[PDB]
Amino acid sequence: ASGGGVPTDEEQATGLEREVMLAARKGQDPYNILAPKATSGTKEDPNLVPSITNKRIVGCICEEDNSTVIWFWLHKGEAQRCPSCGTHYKLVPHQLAH
Amino acid sequence: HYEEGPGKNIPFSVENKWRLLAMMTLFFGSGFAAPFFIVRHQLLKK
Amino acid sequence: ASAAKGDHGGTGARTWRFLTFGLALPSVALCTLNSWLHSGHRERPAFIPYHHLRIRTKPFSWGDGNHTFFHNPRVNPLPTGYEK
Amino acid sequence: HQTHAYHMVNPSPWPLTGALSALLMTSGLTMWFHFNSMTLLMIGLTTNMLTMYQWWRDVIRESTFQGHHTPAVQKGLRYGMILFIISEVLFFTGFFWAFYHSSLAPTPELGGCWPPTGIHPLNPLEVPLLNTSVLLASGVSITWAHHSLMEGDRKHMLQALFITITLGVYFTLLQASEYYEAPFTISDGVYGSTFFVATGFHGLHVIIGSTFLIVCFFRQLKFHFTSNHHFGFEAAAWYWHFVDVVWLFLYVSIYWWGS
Amino acid sequence: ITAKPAKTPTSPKEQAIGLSVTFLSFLLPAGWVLYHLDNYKKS
Amino acid sequence: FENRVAEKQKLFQEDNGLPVHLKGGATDNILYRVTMTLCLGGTLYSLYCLGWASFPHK
Amino acid sequence: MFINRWLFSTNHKDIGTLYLLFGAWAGMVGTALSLLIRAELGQPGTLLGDDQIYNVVVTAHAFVMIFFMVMPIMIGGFGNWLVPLMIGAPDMAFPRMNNMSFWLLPPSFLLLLASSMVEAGAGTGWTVYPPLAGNLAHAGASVDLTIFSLHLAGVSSILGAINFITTIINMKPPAMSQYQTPLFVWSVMITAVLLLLSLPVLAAGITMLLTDRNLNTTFFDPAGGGDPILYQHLFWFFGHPEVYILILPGFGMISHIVTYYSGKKEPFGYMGMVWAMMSIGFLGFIVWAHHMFTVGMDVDTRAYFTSATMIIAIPTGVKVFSWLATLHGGNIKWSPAMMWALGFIFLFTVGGLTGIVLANSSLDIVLHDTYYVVAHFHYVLSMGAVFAIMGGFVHWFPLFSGYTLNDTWAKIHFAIMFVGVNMTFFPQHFLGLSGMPRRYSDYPDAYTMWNTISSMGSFISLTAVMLMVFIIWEAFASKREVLTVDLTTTNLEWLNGCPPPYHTFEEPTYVNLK
Amino acid sequence: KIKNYQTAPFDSRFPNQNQTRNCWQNYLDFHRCEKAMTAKGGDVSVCEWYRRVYKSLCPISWVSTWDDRRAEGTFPGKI
Amino acid sequence: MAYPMQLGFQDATSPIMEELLHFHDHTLMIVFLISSLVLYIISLMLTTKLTHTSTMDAQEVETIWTILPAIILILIALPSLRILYMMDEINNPSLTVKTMGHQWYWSYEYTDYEDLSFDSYMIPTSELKPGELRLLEVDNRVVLPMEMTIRMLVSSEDVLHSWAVPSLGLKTDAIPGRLNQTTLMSSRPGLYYGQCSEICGSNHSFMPIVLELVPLKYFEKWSASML
Ligand SMILES: CCCCCCCCCCCCCCCCCC(=O)OCC(COC(=O)CCCCCCCCCCCCCCCCC)OC(=O)CCCCCCCCCCCCCCCCC
Ligand SMILES: CCCCCCCCCCCCCCCCCC(=O)OCC(COC(=O)CCCCCCCCCCCCCCCCC)OC(=O)CCCCCCCCCCCCCCCCC
Ligand code: HEA
Ligand code: HEA
Ligand SMILES: CCCCC/C=C\C/C=C/C/C=C/C/C=C\CCCC(=O)O[C@H](COC(=O)CCCCCCCCCCCCCCCCC)COP(=O)(O)OCCN
Ligand SMILES: CCCCCC/C=C\CCCCCCCCCC(=O)O[C@H](COC(=O)CCCCCCCCCCCCCCC)COP(=O)(O)OC[C@@H](O)CO
Ligand SMILES: CCCCCC/C=C\CCCCCCCCCC(=O)O[C@H](COC(=O)CCCCCCCCCCCCCCC)COP(=O)(O)OC[C@@H](O)CO
Ligand SMILES: CCCCCC/C=C\CCCCCCCCCC(=O)O[C@H](COC(=O)CCCCCCCCCCCCCCC)COP(=O)(O)OC[C@@H](O)CO
Ligand SMILES: CCCCCC/C=C\CCCCCCCCCC(=O)O[C@H](COC(=O)CCCCCCCCCCCCCCC)COP(=O)(O)OC[C@@H](O)CO
Ligand SMILES: CCCCCCCCCCO[C@@H]1O[C@H](CO)[C@@H](O[C@H]2O[C@H](CO)[C@@H](O)[C@H](O)[C@H]2O)[C@H](O)[C@H]1O
Ligand SMILES: CCCCCCCCCCO[C@@H]1O[C@H](CO)[C@@H](O[C@H]2O[C@H](CO)[C@@H](O)[C@H](O)[C@H]2O)[C@H](O)[C@H]1O
Ligand SMILES: CCCCCCCCCCO[C@@H]1O[C@H](CO)[C@@H](O[C@H]2O[C@H](CO)[C@@H](O)[C@H](O)[C@H]2O)[C@H](O)[C@H]1O
Ligand SMILES: C[C@H](CCC(=O)O)[C@H]1CC[C@H]2[C@@H]3[C@H](O)C[C@@H]4C[C@H](O)CC[C@]4(C)[C@H]3C[C@H](O)[C@]12C
Ligand code: CUA
Ligand SMILES: [Cu+2]
Ligand SMILES: [Mg+2]
Ligand code: NA
Ligand SMILES: [O-]
Ligand SMILES: [Zn+2]
Repeated sequence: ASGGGVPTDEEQATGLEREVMLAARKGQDPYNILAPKATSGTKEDPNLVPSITNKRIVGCICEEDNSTVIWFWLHKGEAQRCPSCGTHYKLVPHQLAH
Repeated sequence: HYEEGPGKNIPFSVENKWRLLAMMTLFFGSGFAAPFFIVRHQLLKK
Repeated sequence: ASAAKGDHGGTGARTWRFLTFGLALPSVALCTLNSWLHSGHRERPAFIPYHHLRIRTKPFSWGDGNHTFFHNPRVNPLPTGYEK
Repeated sequence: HQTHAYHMVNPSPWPLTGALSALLMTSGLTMWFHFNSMTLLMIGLTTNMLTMYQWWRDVIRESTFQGHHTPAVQKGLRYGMILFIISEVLFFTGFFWAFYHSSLAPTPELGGCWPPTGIHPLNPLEVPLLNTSVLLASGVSITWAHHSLMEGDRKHMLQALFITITLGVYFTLLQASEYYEAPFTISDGVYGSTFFVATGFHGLHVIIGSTFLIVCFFRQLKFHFTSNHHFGFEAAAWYWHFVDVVWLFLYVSIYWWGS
Repeated sequence: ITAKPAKTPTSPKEQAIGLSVTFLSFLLPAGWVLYHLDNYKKS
Repeated sequence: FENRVAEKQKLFQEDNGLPVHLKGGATDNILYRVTMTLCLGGTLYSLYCLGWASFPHK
Repeated sequence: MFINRWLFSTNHKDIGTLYLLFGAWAGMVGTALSLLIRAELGQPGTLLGDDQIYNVVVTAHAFVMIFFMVMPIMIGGFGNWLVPLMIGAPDMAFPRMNNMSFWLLPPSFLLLLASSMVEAGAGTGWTVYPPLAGNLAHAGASVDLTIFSLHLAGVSSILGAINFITTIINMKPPAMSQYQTPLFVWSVMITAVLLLLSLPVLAAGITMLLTDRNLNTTFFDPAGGGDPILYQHLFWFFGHPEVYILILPGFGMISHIVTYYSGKKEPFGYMGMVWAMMSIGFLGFIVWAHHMFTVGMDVDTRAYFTSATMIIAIPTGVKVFSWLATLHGGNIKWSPAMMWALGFIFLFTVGGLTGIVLANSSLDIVLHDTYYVVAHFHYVLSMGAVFAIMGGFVHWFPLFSGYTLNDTWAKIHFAIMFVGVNMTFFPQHFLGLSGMPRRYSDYPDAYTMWNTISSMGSFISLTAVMLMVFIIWEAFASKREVLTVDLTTTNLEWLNGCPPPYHTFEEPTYVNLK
Repeated sequence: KIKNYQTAPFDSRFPNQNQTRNCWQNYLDFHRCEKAMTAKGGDVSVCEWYRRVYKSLCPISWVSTWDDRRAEGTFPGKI
Repeated sequence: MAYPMQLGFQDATSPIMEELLHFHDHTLMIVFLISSLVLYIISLMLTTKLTHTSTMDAQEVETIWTILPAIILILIALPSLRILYMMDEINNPSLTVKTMGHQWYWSYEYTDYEDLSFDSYMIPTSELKPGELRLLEVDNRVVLPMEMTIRMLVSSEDVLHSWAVPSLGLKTDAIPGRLNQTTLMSSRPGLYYGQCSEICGSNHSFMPIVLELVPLKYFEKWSASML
């Protein structure tokens, strides 16, 4: 038998490792470990881009297997379009503060 | 925190262009002079 | 192979402790006996000052410059031969 | 506040102290080989040991104590350790190349034969075979230690890891004794050169790997490792298997085929 | 690329000084050694 | 032995602005100062040794 | 704060800056050494002394240009600054180990300077072949100091290599495949794999040289059954990969510069460019004995190394043709950077083709250890590697500094350099075909004209170097602050401004999977 | 045939640029032949060809070093 | 030897060196063509206001870019490897001569019949006879019969050297403990010069090679006179 005596992550993980472990349990991704899935990206159904400030860099892979990524600052306000494919992105600011 | 922006993200000052000229002179000039002074050193031994 | 037992699908740790105590340490215990049997001091061979052996191109940086780091007087001749 | 999982490291003096350690050790070897003095070298070795101690202490502080080792940081350390081991494989490869070059085309100065005239190789069935059994046994015990850790078994992890360390120490003492008893030396031409430098570098790596395992032993005593998070133990196991495989290549190449 | 006008303009005269001092920092030490090679030879 | 990791986690997460290499207390500062003194003094000695080895003697 | 920032750095940008500063200083040492070479050769007779002082200068020249100028600028400097910015990463994987890679170099350089000041120096060639490099023909500390210099530089680049490979594999946005990373990032990754595999074999060889010199081993000493030629195999197993290490990050920068100043969103044939760099990296490991065609190797070995060497032309040509196809249809901006890149494409091609001449073991009997080889490698290094560096530097100076260069001054600098390097090296082909040996302080009288012209070329190059320092001073003296940069949609490194903040990508980019 | 001897002919055992082993083998063959003939009272003259071939191919300092080591009892090849 | 302002190879003295001059002419034509085509295409890409900045399909052109260079490499490899295997083909030498490298002079041994050896040193500049060549003349030349297959064996008694004669297409490294073989055949009498071609220390630049190629009967009497 195991007489035990080894801590688990549940008991002893701390700091950012613990925050990543507990968010994953609730299916949340505050530390951007997963690729977000696209919407249809129309003006009616824009890609929703979380940020902790009023702007965030978007990279748009316009078509699957494009080697060229298209990069642009997405500002709080009206949806913006990728300058190459026109896909719509909208910033959704929050804070992580708690 | 650390200084940001042009002239501040470097380990040398660019606050005064004449002091900067002196520093760059000593920096690049020391590099270029060193082989001449090692040739001298070796000729002056034997 | 020269192996032949059969996959022991128990606890991982349990199986590897089984191999540690049942195969690995017994092999070490056996090789330890084979070595504390064949380990009697053997007769040192006649010294021949072969020029491809006892190389000295620079003195060693310890001792008198002429003794190797793990010099064994019984079996390691100097370039001029055995000590006594 | 970052919203990625990666580790921004506090500004550290240990890269500079490590770089200067390398200057003192190299200029020290130079002073030892040419100017009959060990003083620079001893300072270098001392600052090197202090650098490694404080650097790896801080990595334990960052991980066990501060929680900076997210799965993403851990996956990076996995790559780093694999790439490090690959660079060590290629290092050993140069010594194997030297051995095969010298031994497959023995020159007239040797007698045009391998082993050279005047060389009496060790019996590969004596201490070299014991050394093989010792490092192979240590690969079994460390696998036991690994499985005990993952299964949450403190006492069997500690027993298996202790046994692994003990076999490492035993190999080290057997090899020191073989060095003392060997009737050939490093100055015995290309036979002594290839034998002592290849097995000598292997021996240093056994001492390094044994040291890494002892660090894991004391970290385990102090409950640092969880049943799921123990990269230092995994890195030390990979390094230990590396040391075992290099031994098997040395045993087959130098002790057996080159005898 | 677009940029602001210079914060601390460097006049033609100031450029002549920077260029002159830069070239002399390379030329004078090497010049000195090379001029005295013959003197170094005897020693 | 007993698991005292939670105590160490509390010490090394204390909001005191110290870098990790000094956050253990006064002993860190001492070991730092000894390491840097040996490195900087050793480096000065290595430069002296160069100067000495750069000129003939006997 | 100064010490914490600049001695205790864990920041990819500052460490990049330290690398560029180190490489610039090293460049000046290398340049001075090159001028001492061409002063010795600039008229028939003896200027400095016999071949010992001369070959100490030649040996140092090579080590400084390769280990202290090119690799630190390209990999340490551009690599650290650009690679994390181009993949949206907040820093390197091992930011503290990164700082040790940097701080190993000043001590490495100190050991090489000590080498040259002790005894009569290491007059070995940068190849350090025994027995000339052994303890009877090179008694004393010099060669051991050289070996230790190389051990420090080796450890630096191996740790830097682990850092880059790990960073590039592990720290991209989760949607970004390796087939969505920029060509410069590919060039650094492939370069790092070559360093990881080649430098340990160099370390093994030079360690065996050290033991032969100091512990009475005989790996390279026939008296003990050793072989000088074994050293050559171990050295060149590293030394051919080393020349691909020196150019690959240049190929990465040229891909970015040609794309940028062609006004294109992307290089022509991305996947062909990735394929070509991997193929070159692989082929660079199986060709090393083209450095050994005169040692006495069997004819079938010579036939194999001839054929395997030439094949490298195919992936290299795909890159050259793909650069031309990138220009094709561009709105060309004739920037200083673009002029460096266009000079690169042509002069690298000439240098590559003289390499192909040398690949032919039968001609190489006559061209080996002559100035034809010297012409080949200065075309690819002093024109290829250096032009990619100057192009990179001019292009990215405003990103690193936040200040603009004077473009007119930059174009003047290019024109002077272009004249000097061509006048220096082109006539070295004639010296090689007509049989002037390498590593000579003096030459038979017939070789005078081409040596004279070559030496005059080198003084023109000196004028360009001195002017470069002034141009850098003028930019920092004037402080024209950058406002707007074109094509940020396809050059992510520019999107955080100039210079970027100390911390970038604290919040990572958003990139979705469609 | 030793009347007509110009130099050592091509030997398909040593077809390549490195001839070290050619010189060594003919040196060994000559001294083995010669040992065997004087030990069976017979005539050394039959060993002559190996003598001519090693003299042609072997550097004088190699022959002279090997001759010294045979007299010293430190020659490493089997004769 | 090389003459002032020379651009190309020394005139061939041996059938092998002639083969190399023709192979070099062929390879040089390809080098000039590729380098001038690349320079021309650069100028063509940069001399139009016409633009095409949208994505370009690469599949078709990459076929051309790999197959044409592959064929060109084959067109170089074919004659290259012919000459390589031609150089290696069995001759029957009439004579064997050894050269040993030293710091800093060559020694020669002609030991097919008699014990003939000598040292060959550079003539110092202050001792040249009028019209003699600075750094090239030796005291004792390497006298050899013309129009005959000679086996040269090269080694060293110290560090690496390399024994070269450009007009005969010869360069053979001199390695201590090793005996390298090359074959020499001069179509012509004369004086054929070369220089040490592996860095070997203080006087690397100052240990040249002079072959003196003469009719067999002059070679035979010279040999007898040198005993
Ligand atoms: C507060 C306590 C401080 C005490 C300790 C430190 C003293 C600090 C002073 C006082 C501190 C208070 C604040 C003062 C700010 C700076 C003062 C200044 O203008 O003083 C100048 C400073 C800084 O020094 C340097 O930076 C050296 C370069 C000098 C300027 C050249 C400009 C080059 C521009 C062109 C390059 C383009 C590429 C960049 C383009 C990228 C742009 C972003 O001096 C030093 O104190 C040098 C200390 C070393 C730090 C690391 C430098 C990296 C070494 C480079 C490798 C050399 C290879 C030799 C190899 C060795 C072989 C032997
Ligand atoms: C600034 C540099 C210094 C200037 C030096 C210029 C040279 C002027 C000298 C007096 C000139 C008179 C004759 C002109 C021919 C000169 C060049 C040439 O044909 O070279 C001659 C050969 C050897 O060939 C020979 O065997 C001699 C051929 C002569 C035949 C013509 C009729 C005979 C009269 C010539 C006199 C000798 C005849 C006797 C000899 C008989 C046989 C040996 O040398 C080589 O192999 C060099 C290999 C270099 C490889 C680089 C590849 C090309 C890059 C640039 C291409 C694009 C252009 C932009 C170019 C951009 C730059 C890269
Ligand atoms: C950046 C450094 C660098 C690079 C990239 C190269 C690239 C090449 N090198 Fe070079 N080389 C050196 C640096 C470099 N070299 C150094 C420093 C030495 C000397 C070491 C010493 O002794 O100190 C040397 C020595 C050297 C030798 C030894 C010669 C001797 O000592 O006798 C040889 C022999 O094969 C060689 C060949 C080549 C070849 C075939 C390439 C190829 O990679 C080139 C391929 C490129 C092209 C061909 C041009 C572009 C292609 C096209 C436009 C397609 C069409 C072309 C064809 C169909 C041919 N090199
Ligand atoms: C990168 C490698 C490199 C570079 C750039 C050079 C550049 C030069 N080299 Fe050299 N050279 C070698 C590597 C290089 N060399 C090697 C490996 C050997 C063989 C060594 C051996 O035989 O053992 C050699 C040999 C060699 C010889 C033969 C010596 C002999 O055989 O006796 C000669 C002779 O003319 C020569 C000359 C020159 C000259 C005049 C330059 C000039 O073109 C230099 C001009 C100046 C520069 C190109 C500027 C450099 C500075 C920067 C680029 C930094 C600034 C950057 C920023 C601010 C970011 N070199
Ligand atoms: C089980 C082993 C125990 C631990 C080792 C013990 C002592 C120090 C050894 C260090 C390990 C290094 C290995 C390679 C170096 C040299 C050979 C060492 C192997 C050894 O210890 O061999 C001994 C020789 O030691 C000698 O020369 C003396 C050697 C001491 C001098 C130090 C050598 C300095 C070499 C510098 C290494 C630089 C490489 C760095 C690579 C960095 C990567 C870039 C053998 O003894 P012997 O009397 O000849 O023969 C036996 C006869 N009874
Ligand atoms: C492109 C390469 C593909 C093929 C690789 C194959 C590898 C090994 C082949 C060896 C097989 C030959 C063995 C029997 C015959 C004897 C060989 C021999 O003799 O080879 C000798 C030594 O080779 C030696 O050590 C050989 C040493 C090996 C050098 C290979 C380098 C690779 C090292 C890196 C590999 C990393 C892998 C990581 C490990 C997991 C050298 O030749 P000589 O005798 O000096 O000849 C001289 C003349 O007299 C001939 O006339
Ligand atoms: C002559 C003098 C020579 C030198 C003498 C001896 C030198 C070295 C002794 C051996 C090395 C000891 C290394 C100790 C490392 C301790 C830190 C550690 O292991 O750190 C771990 C990360 O791994 C990491 O950095 C992994 C770090 C990997 C370290 C690699 C070790 C190899 C070093 C060998 C040196 C090369 C020399 C080669 C000679 C040619 C921490 O993460 P975890 O373990 O997941 O903990 C977290 C959990 O608690 C959370 O719940
Ligand atoms: C033998 C030697 C031969 C001499 C050759 C001289 C070499 C170089 C000539 C330099 C001429 C610069 C080229 C054109 C202008 C660029 C740089 C410049 O001198 O100043 C320009 C404007 O002057 C402004 O207003 C700023 C006003 C401040 C004036 C200070 C500058 C002095 C003028 C330059 C003359 C230098 C001569 C010195 C000779 C030693 C700045 O750059 P822009 O024009 O804004 O272009 C970039 C834009 O896209 C940015 O938005
Ligand atoms: C002859 C004498 C020559 C002397 C030269 C010696 C040079 C220097 C001596 C000083 C070195 C000792 C100091 C310890 C260094 C430990 C490095 C390490 O362990 O680095 C780790 C990365 O490399 C990894 O994992 C894995 C990589 C582990 C590397 C360990 C150190 C190896 C040093 C020698 C390298 C030999 C190369 C192999 C072939 C010869 C950790 O990365 P950091 O960026 O710190 O932290 C990141 C944080 O997230 C951690 O919380
Ligand atoms: C050099 C000396 C030899 C040392 C060899 C070290 C090999 C290290 C590879 C580890 O591979 C092992 O394969 C075992 C297969 O035997 C498995 O064990 C266990 O896994 C199962 C469940 O986890 C148990 O039920 C099984 O009984 C048990 O074998 C286990 O996946 C794994 O560790
Ligand atoms: C490799 C690139 C470098 C080569 C090109 C450099 C040209 C250098 C410019 C001149 O440098 C100076 O030249 C003076 C002579 O013109 C020297 O003075 C010397 O000559 C004068 C007149 O003879 C005396 O007044 C001085 O005292 C005496 O030191 C002086 O020392 C030296 O600094
Ligand atoms: C901050 C700490 C870092 C700075 C430490 C600086 C220490 C400087 C100590 C003095 O230096 C030398 O150390 C060696 C000590 O053993 C001696 O070598 C010696 O080597 C041989 C004896 O082993 C003698 O014959 C030589 O004469 C002798 O120089 C030498 O004399 C002694 O002066
Ligand atoms: C003290 C501790 C029990 C309490 C706890 O787990 O902290 C036990 C568990 C495992 C034990 C160790 C293991 O049994 C392995 C070793 C066995 C040797 O006989 C003594 C030392 C040895 C290294 C032991 C020391 C000590 O008794 C340990 C460390
Ligand atoms: Cu002998 Cu160069
Ligand atoms: Cu190569
Ligand atoms: Mg050579
Ligand atoms: Na000269
Ligand atoms: O090359
Ligand atoms: Zn898009």
